[PDB]
Amino acid sequence: EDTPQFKIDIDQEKAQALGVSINDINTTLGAAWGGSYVNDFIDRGRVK
Amino acid sequence: MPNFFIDRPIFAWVIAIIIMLAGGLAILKLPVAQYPTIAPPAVTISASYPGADAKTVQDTVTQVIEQNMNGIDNLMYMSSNSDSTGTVQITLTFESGTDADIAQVQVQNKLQLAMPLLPQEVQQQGVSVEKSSSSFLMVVGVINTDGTMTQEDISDYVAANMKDAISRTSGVGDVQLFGSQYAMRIWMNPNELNKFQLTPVDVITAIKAQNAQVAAGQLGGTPPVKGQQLNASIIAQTRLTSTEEFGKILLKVNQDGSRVLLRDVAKIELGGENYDIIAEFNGQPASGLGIKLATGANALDTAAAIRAELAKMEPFFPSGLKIVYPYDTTPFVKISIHEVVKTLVEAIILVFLVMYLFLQNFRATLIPTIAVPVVLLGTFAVLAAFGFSINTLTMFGMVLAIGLLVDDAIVVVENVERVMAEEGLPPKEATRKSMGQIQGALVGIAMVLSAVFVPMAFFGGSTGAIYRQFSITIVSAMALSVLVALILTPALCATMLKPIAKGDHGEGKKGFFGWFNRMFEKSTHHYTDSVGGILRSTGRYLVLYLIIVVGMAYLFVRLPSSFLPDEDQGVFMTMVQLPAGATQERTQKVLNEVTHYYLTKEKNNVESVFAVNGFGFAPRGQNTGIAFVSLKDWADRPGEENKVEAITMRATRAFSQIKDAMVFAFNLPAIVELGTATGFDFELIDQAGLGHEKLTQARNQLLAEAAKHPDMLTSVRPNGLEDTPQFKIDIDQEKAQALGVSINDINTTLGAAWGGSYVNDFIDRGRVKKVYVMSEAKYRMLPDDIGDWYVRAADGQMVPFSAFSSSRWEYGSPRLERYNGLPSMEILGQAAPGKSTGEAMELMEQLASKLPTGVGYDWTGMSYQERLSGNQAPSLYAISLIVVFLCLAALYESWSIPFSVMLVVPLGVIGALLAATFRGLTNDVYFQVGLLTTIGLSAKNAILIVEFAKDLMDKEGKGLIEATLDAVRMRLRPILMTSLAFILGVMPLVISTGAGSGAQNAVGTGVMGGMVTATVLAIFFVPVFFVVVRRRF
Amino acid sequence: LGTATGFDFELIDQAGLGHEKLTQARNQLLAEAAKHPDMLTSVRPNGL
Amino acid sequence: GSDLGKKLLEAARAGRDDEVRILMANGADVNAADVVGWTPLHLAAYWGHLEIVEVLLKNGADVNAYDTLGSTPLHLAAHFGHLEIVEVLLKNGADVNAKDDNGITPLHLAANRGHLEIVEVLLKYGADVNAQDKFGKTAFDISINNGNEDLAEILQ
Ligand SMILES: CCCCCCCCCCCCO[C@@H]1O[C@H](CO)[C@@H](O[C@H]2O[C@H](CO)[C@@H](O)[C@H](O)[C@H]2O)[C@H](O)[C@H]1O
Ligand SMILES: CCCCCCCCCCCCO[C@@H]1O[C@H](CO)[C@@H](O[C@H]2O[C@H](CO)[C@@H](O)[C@H](O)[C@H]2O)[C@H](O)[C@H]1O
Ligand SMILES: CN(C)c1ccc(O)c2c1C[C@H]1C[C@H]3[C@H](N(C)C)C(O)=C(C(N)=O)C(=O)[C@@]3(O)C(O)=C1C2=O
Ligand SMILES: CCCCCCCCCC(=O)OC[C@H](CO)OC(=O)CCCCCCCCC
Ligand SMILES: CCCCCCCCCCCCCCCCCC
Ligand SMILES: CCCCCCCCCCCCCCC
Ligand SMILES: CCCCCCCCCCCCCCC
Ligand SMILES: CCCCCCCCCC[N+](C)(C)[O-]
Ligand SMILES: CCCCCCCCCC
Ligand SMILES: CCCCCCCCCC
Ligand SMILES: CCCCCC
Ligand SMILES: CCCCCC
Ligand SMILES: [Cl-]
Repeated sequence: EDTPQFKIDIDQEKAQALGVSINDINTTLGAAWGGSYVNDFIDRGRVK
Repeated sequence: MPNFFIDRPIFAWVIAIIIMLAGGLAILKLPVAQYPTIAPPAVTISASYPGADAKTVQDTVTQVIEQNMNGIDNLMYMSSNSDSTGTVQITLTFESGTDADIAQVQVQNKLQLAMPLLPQEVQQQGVSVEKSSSSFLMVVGVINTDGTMTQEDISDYVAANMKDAISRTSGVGDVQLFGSQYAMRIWMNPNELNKFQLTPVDVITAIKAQNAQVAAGQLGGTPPVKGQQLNASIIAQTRLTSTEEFGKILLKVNQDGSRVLLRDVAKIELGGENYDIIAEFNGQPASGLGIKLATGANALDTAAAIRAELAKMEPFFPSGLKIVYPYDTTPFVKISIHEVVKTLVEAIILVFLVMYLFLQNFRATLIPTIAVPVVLLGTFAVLAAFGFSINTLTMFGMVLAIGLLVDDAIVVVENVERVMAEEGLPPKEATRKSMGQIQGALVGIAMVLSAVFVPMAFFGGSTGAIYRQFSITIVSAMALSVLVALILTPALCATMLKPIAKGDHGEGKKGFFGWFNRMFEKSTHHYTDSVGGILRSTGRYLVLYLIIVVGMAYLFVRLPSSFLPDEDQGVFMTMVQLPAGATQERTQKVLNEVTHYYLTKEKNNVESVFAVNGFGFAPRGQNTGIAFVSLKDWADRPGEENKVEAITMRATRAFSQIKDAMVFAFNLPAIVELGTATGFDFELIDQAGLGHEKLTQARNQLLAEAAKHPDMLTSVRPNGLEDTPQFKIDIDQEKAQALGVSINDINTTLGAAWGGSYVNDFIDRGRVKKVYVMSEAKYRMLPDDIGDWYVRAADGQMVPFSAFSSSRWEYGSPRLERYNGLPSMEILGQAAPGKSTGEAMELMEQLASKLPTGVGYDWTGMSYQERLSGNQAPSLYAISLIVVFLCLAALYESWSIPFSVMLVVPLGVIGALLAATFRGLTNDVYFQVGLLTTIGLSAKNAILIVEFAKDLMDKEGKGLIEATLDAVRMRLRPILMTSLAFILGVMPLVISTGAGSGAQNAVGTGVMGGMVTATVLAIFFVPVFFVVVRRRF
Repeated sequence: LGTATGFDFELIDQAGLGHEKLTQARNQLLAEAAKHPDMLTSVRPNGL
Repeated sequence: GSDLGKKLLEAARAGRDDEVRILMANGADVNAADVVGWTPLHLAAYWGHLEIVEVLLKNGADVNAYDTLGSTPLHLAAHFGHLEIVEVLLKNGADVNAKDDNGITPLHLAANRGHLEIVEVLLKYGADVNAQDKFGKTAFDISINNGNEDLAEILQ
C-alpha cells in the first residue's frame, strides 16, 4: 500500500538572503536524519 | 541395402515418413533472413566529446582507449576515426569463428578500467560498446504532414511512445533512433549575462544546485526512541520537470532587491541533444527507427509483428504524424521464397512430363514425384541440425542441386524400365538386377561429389562463409538423394512399376507415342553409328578437346570477376559532398535540388526521398549529406528504363551540372561488407612519430605515383578528409593572471557558449533527459562575436575575451584516422579493366616501398580477406582432385580408368563461359557454384557410362569398342531425360527480369549454357576418353 | 605440481591478532621446525 | 569568385607546379580568396611551395594581401620557417612590419618558433625590433620567455 512521505521544501532564496549555503543545508538534513557514510576505518585489522 | 528394402517396402516408407516429418518440422521452425552472418565479428567503441575538435578527441579519448585494448583474444586488427563533430569510433575486428559476446565483453571490460583516464565530459556522456552490424531488417520513417512538429518533436515522441514497444516486439534484436529524445536547451545571451555581471560558469553552477535529487533520510528511522508510532521517508529537493521551472532558476539578487532569473539571460525550450543532422522525407520533417533482426528469428514473422505493433500505436499518434516504410527487405525475401518454391514445383512437373514422354506409364512418373520432395524435406532437417537459416544463399543452393536430385530419381527408375524391356524380367527381379548395375556407382558418385563440394566449405573470411552456405546445402541434398536412391526408390520401383514384355520398346503403339518410340529407337541407332565413326578417328577429337580446353582457359581470363549481382531492391542512395568549410544551409539547398529532381523527373518511378543533411558515406560535418531514394512497386516500373540502374545513370548524369558540389546516385550492394571484386583497401601508417603533415605528404606522393599507372590502378583516392582552415585562439596566461581572471572560468565560458555543455539530467513527463547550456546561435557565428563574451575577474570587473586573447587562421585535420594504435590514412582503389586484384595490390606494395623513412603500410578489410582466402585455394583444389581420383580408382579398381571420367570437366565449363560471356554476366559465386553442379552431373553421366562399359568387358567378356557402344546406347535415354527436364527447369531463371532476377540470371544462365554443351559433347566425348585411356594403359 | 617433495604452507591470522603477533607465531613455528631435521628441511618464510 | 579561382587555391596549396602553370596561362584569378580570406599566395607561403610563390608574384599576385584577421603571406612564411619564400616575398615588396589584428608582426612569429635565419633576414629588410603586440610584447620579450638565448643575443 502507498506510504506517507514527509516532503521538506528548502527556500534557497531565503537561505541565500540569510547567507546560508545550500550544500551545508543538504548535508545537515542528509547526515542528521538519513546518516552519512563519511570514510573507512580499521576495526581489529578489518576495513569498516 | 537396395536388395534389403526391395523385400521391405514398408520399412523404406517408414524412413521416408520420418524424414518428411523432421523436414516438415524444420520448415515451420527454421529461421528466415535475406543473408546469413558473413562478415567476421567486429566490436565498435563510440564516444561523444561535445564541442571537441578531431585532435582533442584523439589525444584525450582515442589514444587512451587504444593503449588499454590489451589482453583481448582473437583480435585481427584495430582501426579508429576522430573527427571535428566530437565523435570517436574505434572498430576491433576479430578472427572468423570468435564468440561475438565474449569479444564484446572483453573489449567492454578493458574500456571500463580505462574510463577513469578519459575527460569527465566524455565519462558523463558515456562510451558505447556495440557489436558492429550494417544489415537492417527495415527502416520505419516517422514524419509530420501538417507542419505542427519539427524533427526534434517527432524524435522525442518516437523515443517516448514507439521505440520501447518496437524493441519488445517478437524477433526484434536492436532498434536505432534516427534522432534524440528532447534535451532542456538553455540558449545563453552574452549581452544579458554581462549586464548582470554573470557568466556561463554561474548558469551551470545555479542549474546544478536548483536541478538535483537530494538525499534527506527518515522520520523515526532505526535505531529509534522506543514508543515511536510513525516511520516515514523524508523527500527533499527533486529534479525540475518543465521549461517554466528552469526559467525561474535564481542566478543573482541585485542590491535594490530585484531578482535575475535564468529566463532573463537565456531562451529556454525542449530541443534536440544535437543539431548536426537535418532529416527530411519528401521535404517534410522526419525521424525514424533502424530495426535489426534478432539471432535465430524469422524476418517475415518479425516484419508482420512490427507492423501489428505500429498499427495499434496509430490511434494514440498526434495530428499529422504518419508511418512510412522507405526500406523493407521482407517483400524481397517473400518473392525469393515464392520464386524458389515455384522453381522446385515446376521442376517436379517437368520431370513428370519427361518421365511420361519416354516411359509412357503414370506409375513410373509417381516414383520421382515422391522421392524428390522426400530429399528436399530431409535437406531442411539437416540445415536445422547444422544451425542454418532459410536465406538467399541456402535457397539458391537447393535450386542449383535440382539437376542432381532429379537425376538420382530418373537414373534408378529408367534403368528398371530398360532391364524389364530388354529381358522381360518382372518388376521386383528387374529392380534387384537394375540396382545391382548402379548401386556401386551411386555410392562412388556420392564420395566424388563430396570430394568436389565439401572442400569449398573450408575457405576463410567472408567469401568462405558464403561458399560454406552452398557447400553444406548441396552436400546434404546430394547425400540424402543417394540414401533415398538406395532405400526408397528401389522399393517403390519393385512394388509400383508394371511389367514390360521382352522386346516391347513401344514401336507397335498408335498416335504420338507410336511415332515417338519409332523416332527415338531410330535416333539411338543414328547415335551409336555416329560414335562408331568417332571411335574410328579418335585422333581428330583429341585435337578438338584441346581447342575446347584452350577456348575455356581464354574465356575464363576474359570474364570479369564479381562477388554477388546487384539487384533492383526498390531503393538506391544519392551521395552529396560539398567543398571544405561549406555550411549546413548550403548542403540543404543541394539536397532540396536533388529531392526536387527525383519527385519531378522520376515521379512515375520514385515514391519518396529521405534527405539526411550532416551524414555522408564515411564522413560527417556540415558539408556532407545523403538522399536515400525509395521507388514504387516493381509492377508500376515496367521495362529496363524504369529500373535502379537506368534511374541511377540518368540521375548521376543530371547532377554533374551542379556547381560547388560532388553529387551522384548508385545501387546498394547485395552485402555491404564484401565491397567490390578487384577493389582493394590500403592503410598508410606512421611507424616513427613523423606526424600528420608528413604522413599527408607521403600519402600525396603515393597517390601521384598510383596516377602514373592507369593501366593497372583505377580511382586510387583517400577514404578520409583533407585539412581545413580552423580558428586558433591563444589565451594570454600573464594578462589573465594580471586582470585576476581564472583560466577555468575562461575555458568554461568559451567551451559552454560556443561548443555547448551537458550540465545534468531533468525528468520530462516521467523520462530522464539531458540539460544543455549553449550560446544562442547569433552570438557564436563569427570571430567578432568572441569579444561579446565577458568573464568576471576576482575583483568583480567584467573582462571581454579580446582583452586576454589573440587569434589567427591555421590548417588542421577535421578527421584523424589510426590503424593498430598508430596514425594512419586509408586509401581505397581497384585493379584496372583486365587486371586481377592481386596484380593491383603488388604495384601498390612496390610504390609503397619507395615512400619516405618511417612510413609503413598494411592491407585491411576485403584486402585482408582476399590474401588469406587466396593462399588456401591451391590446397583445396588439389585435395578435391586427389580425393575424386582416389574414389574413382576404388570404384573401377584401376589407376588409369578414373582419367576417362575426370576429362569431362571442360565440356560443361565451356558452355557456362560462352553463355555468361554472350549475355555479359560476371564470374560471381552463383556462376562458380553453378560450374561445380554442372561438372557434378556430367561427371555422374560419365561414371555410369564407364561403369556399364567396364562391367560389360569384365563380366560378359566383350571387346573395348563393343562394350563402349552398348554402354552409351543404354545411357543415352536417361542422360537426355535429365538434361531436357533440368534445362527447361532453369529456363524461367534465365529469362527472368523481375525482382531478384540478378541472382536468378546468374544461377540460370551459367547452368543452362553448361548443361547444353555438357549433354551434347559428353555423349560423344566420354566414349572417346574411355577408349583412348584403355588403349594407352 | 611443485618440487619433488616440497610443501606450500599458509599461516593465518584468524582472530584479528595483527602483523606483529603473526610474525612471533611464525618465528615460533620456524624455531620448532628447525629442531626436526629428521623430518623437515629448509622450512623458511616466502616473505620479507 | 570564379571556377578557375577555386582550382588555383587548391593547386597552390597542393604544390602542383604544372597545374598552376596552365591556370596562369588560362588566366586563373591570382586575387581569388576563400571564406577566411586566404589567396593562392597565402596557401603557397603556408605549405612552403617556393616555385608557385614565385610564379604567382610574376602574375601580379598581391604580396601584401591580408586574411579576415589581418595576417599576410609573410606572416605565414616567417612563422612556419620557409626561409627562401620569406626572401622572395621581401624582394617583391612585402611589408616587413605588417601588423595583424593582434598587433603581431612576421618578426614576432619567427622569434616564437626560433627561426634564427628568417629573423636575421627580416632585420636585414628593416624589421622594427621594438614593435609591440596588443600585450606590449616585442620579439625579444618572446626569446627570454621561450628561453632561446641564441635568438635573444641577435635582437640585443
Ligand atoms: C505394325 C503395325 C503396328 C500397329 C501400329 C501402327 C502405327 C502407325 C499407324 C498408327 C495409326 C495412327 O497414325 C498416327 O496418326 C498420328 C496423328 O496424325 C500421327 O501423329 C504423330 O506423328 C506425326 C508425324 O507423322 C507428328 O507430326 C505428330 O506430332 C504425332 O502426333 C502419327 O505419325 C501416325 O502414326
Ligand atoms: C565446336 C562445336 C562443335 C563440336 C561438336 C562435336 C561433337 C558433336 C558432333 C558429332 C559429329 C559426329 O559425327 C560423326 O563424325 C565422324 C567423323 O569421325 C563420321 O565418321 C566418318 O569418318 C570416319 C573416319 O574417317 C570413318 O571411319 C567413318 O566411316 C565415317 O562415317 C561419322 O559418320 C559421323 O556420324
Ligand atoms: C545517420 N543516421 C542513420 C541518421 C539518419 C537520420 C537522422 O535524422 C539522424 C541520424 C543519426 C542520429 C544519431 C543521433 C545520436 N544519438 C542516438 C542521439 C547522436 O548522439 C548524435 C550525435 N552527433 O552525437 C546525433 O546526431 C543524433 O542525435 C541524430 O541527430 C541522429 C539523426 O537525427
Ligand atoms: C571431377 C573433378 C572436378 C575437379 C574440380 C573441383 C573444383 C573444386 C574446388 C573447390 O573446392 O572450390 C570451389 C570454388 C570455391 O571458390 O568454386 C569455383 O571456383 C568453381 C570452380 C570452377 C572451375 C573448376 C576447375 C575446372 C577448370 C579446368
Ligand atoms: C571425403 C571428401 C571430404 C574431404 C575434404 C576435407 C579437406 C579439408 C581441407 C583442409 C585445409 C588445408 C589447408 C592448407 C593450407 C596451407 C597453405 C600452405
Ligand atoms: C590426382 C591425379 C593422380 C594421378 C596418379 C597417376 C596415376 C598413373 C596411372 C598409372 C596406370 C598404370 C597402368 C598399369 C601398368
Ligand atoms: C597426395 C598424395 C596422394 C596422391 C595420389 C596417389 C596415387 C597413386 C598412384 C599409383 C600408381 C601406381 C601404378 C602402378 C604401375
Ligand atoms: C571409398 C571410395 C568410394 C568407392 C565406392 C565403390 C563401392 C564399390 C562396391 C562394389 N560392390 C561390392 C557393391 O560390388
Ligand atoms: C511464416 C513462417 C513459416 C513459413 C516460412 C516459409 C518456408 C519455405 C521455405 C522453402
Ligand atoms: C553425322 C551426324 C549424325 C548425328 C547423330 C546424332 C543423333 C543423336 C540424336 C539423339
Ligand atoms: C542391410 C541392412 C541395411 C538397412 C539399415 C538402414
Ligand atoms: C536450430 C537449433 C535446433 C536444432 C535441433 C537439433
Ligand atoms: Cl601530429
